[PDB]
Amino acid sequence: GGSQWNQVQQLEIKFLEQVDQFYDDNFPMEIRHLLAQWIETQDWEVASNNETMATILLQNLLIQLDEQLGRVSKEKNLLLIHNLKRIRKVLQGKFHGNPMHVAVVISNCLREERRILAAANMPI
Amino acid sequence: GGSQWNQVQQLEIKFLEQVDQFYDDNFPMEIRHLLAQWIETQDWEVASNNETMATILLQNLLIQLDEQLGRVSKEKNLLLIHNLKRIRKVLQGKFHGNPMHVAVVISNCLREERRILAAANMPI
Repeated sequence: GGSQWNQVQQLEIKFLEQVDQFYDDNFPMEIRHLLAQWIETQDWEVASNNETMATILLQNLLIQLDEQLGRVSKEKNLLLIHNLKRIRKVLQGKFHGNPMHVAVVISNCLREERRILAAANMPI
Repeated sequence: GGSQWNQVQQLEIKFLEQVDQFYDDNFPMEIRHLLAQWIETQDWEVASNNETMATILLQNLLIQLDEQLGRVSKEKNLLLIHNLKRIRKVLQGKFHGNPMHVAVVISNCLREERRILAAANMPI
């Protein structure tokens, strides 16, 4: 009973090179990983053509990001606290700029994983 | 028998906010953490005024970074593999540009930690 991210984690590490360009300022892997289940729950595809929806999703992403920051702070995970706060600043800027584009990037990233998962060689 | 990094990890999490500006493209926290002992072994302070030394240190940092990449690949730590490869590209550019400046940044970062460690309130 795993997420799409959990399925990606079971693939041979060589696939990872194919997804590099699907992550940029609009969507970093820290978010993909720490919030995998939340990310996989939203309809990014519909939000990518709807201003109001995209804004709501980004607002909620920011709220989840803060919860993550509280958790890694309690865990004293220095690297993640440091990286997450820088990500938060970038995402705040996306909120004031173009939330729909963030939805586009996440939507592409998730579909790319579906493509890769289907392509992966697996024995019957 | 811990490193300066290990000592920083024992501080109250609020200190972390003070070191943010000491990390930039020339030196990311991923390197500070994964290679804490190696970082703490080099004489960055002397390399910051010596071209040849700074170049040698950066070449060796790149060699250690590759070993780290082999380890996280074996461990299948997606986030770190992804982040480390992007860091490697940036550092390669620093090697062709200004290695002395990388030494300056690391030297400042380590001294800043010494300042913070000394300032930290600790009961006798």
